[PDB]
Amino acid sequence: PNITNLCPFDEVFNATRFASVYAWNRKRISNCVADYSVLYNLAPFFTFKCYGVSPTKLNDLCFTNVYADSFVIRGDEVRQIAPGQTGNIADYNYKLPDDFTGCVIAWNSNKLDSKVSGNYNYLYRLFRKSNLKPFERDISTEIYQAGNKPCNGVAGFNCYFPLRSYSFRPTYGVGHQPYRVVVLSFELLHAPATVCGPKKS
Amino acid sequence: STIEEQAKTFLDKFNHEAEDLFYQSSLASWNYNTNITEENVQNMNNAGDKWSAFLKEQSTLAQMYPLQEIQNLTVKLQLQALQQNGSSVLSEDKSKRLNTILNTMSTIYSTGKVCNPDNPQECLLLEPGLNEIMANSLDYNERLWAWESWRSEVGKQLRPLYEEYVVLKNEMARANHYEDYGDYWRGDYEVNGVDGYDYSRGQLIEDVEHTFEEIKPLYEHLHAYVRAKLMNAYPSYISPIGCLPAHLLGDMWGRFWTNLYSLTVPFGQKPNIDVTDAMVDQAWDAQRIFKEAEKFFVSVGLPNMTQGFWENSMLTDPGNVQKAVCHPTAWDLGKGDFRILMCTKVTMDDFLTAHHEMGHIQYDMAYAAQPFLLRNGANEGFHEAVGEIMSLSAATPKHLKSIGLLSPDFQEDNETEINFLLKQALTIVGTLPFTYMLEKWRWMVFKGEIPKDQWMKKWWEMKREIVGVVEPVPHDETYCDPASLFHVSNDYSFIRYYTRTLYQFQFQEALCQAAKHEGPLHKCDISNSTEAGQKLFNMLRLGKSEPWTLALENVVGAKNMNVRPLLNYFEPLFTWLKDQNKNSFVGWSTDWSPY
Ligand SMILES: *[C@@H]1O[C@H](CO)[C@@H](O)[C@H](O)[C@H]1NC(C)=O
Ligand SMILES: *[C@@H]1O[C@H](CO)[C@@H](O)[C@H](O)[C@H]1NC(C)=O
Ligand SMILES: *[C@@H]1O[C@H](CO)[C@@H](O)[C@H](O)[C@H]1NC(C)=O
Ligand SMILES: *[C@@H]1O[C@H](CO)[C@@H](O)[C@H](O)[C@H]1NC(C)=O
Ligand SMILES: *[C@@H]1O[C@H](CO)[C@@H](O)[C@H](O)[C@H]1NC(C)=O
Ligand SMILES: *[C@@H]1O[C@H](CO)[C@@H](O)[C@H](O)[C@H]1NC(C)=O
Ligand SMILES: *[C@@H]1O[C@H](CO)[C@@H](O)[C@H](O)[C@H]1NC(C)=O
Repeated sequence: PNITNLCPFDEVFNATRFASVYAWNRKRISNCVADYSVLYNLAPFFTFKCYGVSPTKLNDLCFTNVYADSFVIRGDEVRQIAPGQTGNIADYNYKLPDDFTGCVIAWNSNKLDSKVSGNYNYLYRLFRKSNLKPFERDISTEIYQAGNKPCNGVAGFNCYFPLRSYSFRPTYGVGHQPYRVVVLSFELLHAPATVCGPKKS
Repeated sequence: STIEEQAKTFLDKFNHEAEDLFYQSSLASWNYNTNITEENVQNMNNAGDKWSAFLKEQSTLAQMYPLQEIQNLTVKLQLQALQQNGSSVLSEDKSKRLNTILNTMSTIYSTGKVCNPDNPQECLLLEPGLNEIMANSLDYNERLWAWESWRSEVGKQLRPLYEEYVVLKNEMARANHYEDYGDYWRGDYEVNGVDGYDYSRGQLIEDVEHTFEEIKPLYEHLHAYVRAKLMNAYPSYISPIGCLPAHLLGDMWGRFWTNLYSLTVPFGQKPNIDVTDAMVDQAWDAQRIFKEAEKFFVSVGLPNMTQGFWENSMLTDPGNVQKAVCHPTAWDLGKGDFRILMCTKVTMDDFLTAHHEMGHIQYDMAYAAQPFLLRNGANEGFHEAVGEIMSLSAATPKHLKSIGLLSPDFQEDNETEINFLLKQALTIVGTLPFTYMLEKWRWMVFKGEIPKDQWMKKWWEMKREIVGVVEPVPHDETYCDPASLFHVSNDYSFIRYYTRTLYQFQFQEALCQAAKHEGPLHKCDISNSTEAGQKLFNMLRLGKSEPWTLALENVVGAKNMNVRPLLNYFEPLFTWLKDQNKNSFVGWSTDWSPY
């Protein structure tokens, strides 16, 4: 039948500002029609690494809920948003499960997210005591203790502020330019799946 | 929980905050160097100040970790690099006096003006005029006047300055658990803690002696030939049995002999290989020159240039309204940013320098995966050596015939190879004994082997004994004749040129046996050879993380400095010099018989 009520992918993809990778935004997508053919057909969206589902058959399989996690990282850590990899982003900021059903989308945003003075509004967590659970968000600013004496909240010797800043500049190499990453996770629940793609006449 | 993890976390914090207080410093220095304006001057000053203060406080926080309980070699190397005091170990008054001394040496050398007596209405500076009068004049007494006047003025205005400078630097080195300041400078080659690859500070000098003992015969033949050609230049003033007069070496100090090519040509009837006319007739602009150098580097297998390199580099002089430093410099700004500042003219020399600086940029590009404090050459010679091998390979006639600069009907006979090799010998072998003499004199004067009132007598004797060059007139200790050079007056290590010169031909032999070259070494090209590029990139990717002995064993299959590649490079020039030195006398006498 005649289709309307498109899923709000424009508020996720064409947003003016994305969140930091430590405080990654999660948007739930339900009860709408999800046209994935727009994302595949845009040439600036260079990396379309989809895991657990084929990108050609994304338009027919229907899912219960779609989770859009949006953040900004550098060029070299785009490969770390994947199952089984390790590093600062995988351990401390955003961890993907090994049985991950969903696609990742990443594109360069050097024209938008870089300033000549340098952009300091984007932060990542560098030191955590334990590796993160999958899909866990940690927004704590407690002082990281690398030594033996207690820090007591004062960033002195062997006490570091756990969150640093990505100083994006329009003059950085491809491995240090800002990359906007949106991860779509597709989940099925005992509930009737109401997030489906369009049907052709 | 342990000390090593504490060191690792501290080093991670240090590596981040530093890749940023550097890229801000390097961007500001770049904006000053391409645009000389006072706001760029103060930007460079504030960023240099914030960078020096950052490393001061980070070394203060880094010296709280003792090194004897760290077993990982990379963390130990990074902490050894970080914990170096520098000038901070002294009291504040002596450090301030040392910085004042260094600044006034810089201002005396930069603003040193020496001109003719009785003509004071204007006078002539060293870099504009004295270089030209040393390189272009053919008059004996004119060069003698310029030489003696400049050496006299600078020696009288620098001798007590060096007298205090040696004492302050000796106190700094003995406070830094070094034997002398010479031990502090030889400590750059020191390797400790690695089994089989251990290298001490003291061995390098005898290693240099072991190389120089085999350097000395080839240079002797070149010296005899130069003496014969100087017999053509100066009939009666130079003695056949004696050493060369000091103010006849084509430069102010005798460091390079390349200004003697007109006088010392082997075959003047043969043309040179200057390809400037072919570039200017076909309008070869600088952008496509760098594109051609990139094509050479992707022919050998190295990765090509970044897009930001082509966007951000200034490969042409910008104009009259914007003033820029004309020195060719390769800039590694950090964060994957690589630029070349070069005001290119359409000549063959600028073509070779563009190949040299793109080799510099490739060397900086390869160790980008290393941690920040390990992002350097394995020693101070490798970084310039890997650019000089590219300058060697790009200058071959085969490469110029490959890229269309040289005609396919060019005849490569042995005579043009002989005169090209003599030009390369005047550039390369001539500077080796001057460099070894100057560094060994400086090592003994820092060690205290040379007494304080015996400097000039010892120094000139060294120049007589090592370089085979005699002074025009005797000089007493009111003069400081060493201090007239740029590097010694501004606190620079000088043995890097000797080690670079040896490593250049060692790397050239290693690549030419990697590329299966079946002839002599000077007609070899590493183009279109992927295995040689892989063999080189195996060393370029290490950076400073491994000992330089291990990198040398990775390239040339030897763990120690070798002079055999250098004499193998100049073998046909050596046989030619043996052929035409039959009438002349090889060797010199220490008497002052020439002058
Ligand atoms: C965002 O803007 C582009 C502009 O070309 C448009 O094509 C696209 O439909 C918009 N929405 C999304 C979700 O990309
Ligand atoms: C160089 O500096 C001057 C003075 O600040 C400025 O007017 C000019 O635009 C600068 N040139 C460039 C290429 O930025
Ligand atoms: C030293 O630490 C680094 C971590 O940066 C590690 O990769 C390396 O394997 C360690 N060295 C040894 C010999 O274990
Ligand atoms: C640096 O100087 C301080 C002050 O004298 C000293 O305590 C420290 O041991 C020095 N460190 C090194 C590596 O020489
Ligand atoms: C470098 O080479 C790669 C392929 O080898 C190519 O994709 C890239 O565009 C090249 N870069 C430039 C600046 O030409
Ligand atoms: C060059 O080769 C020719 C013929 O082989 C020979 O006669 C001549 O002496 C050689 N000259 C030099 C400088 O090698
Ligand atoms: C190297 O390869 C390029 C392209 O294949 C070719 O044009 C060039 O002539 C080769 N170099 C030599 C020395 O043959």
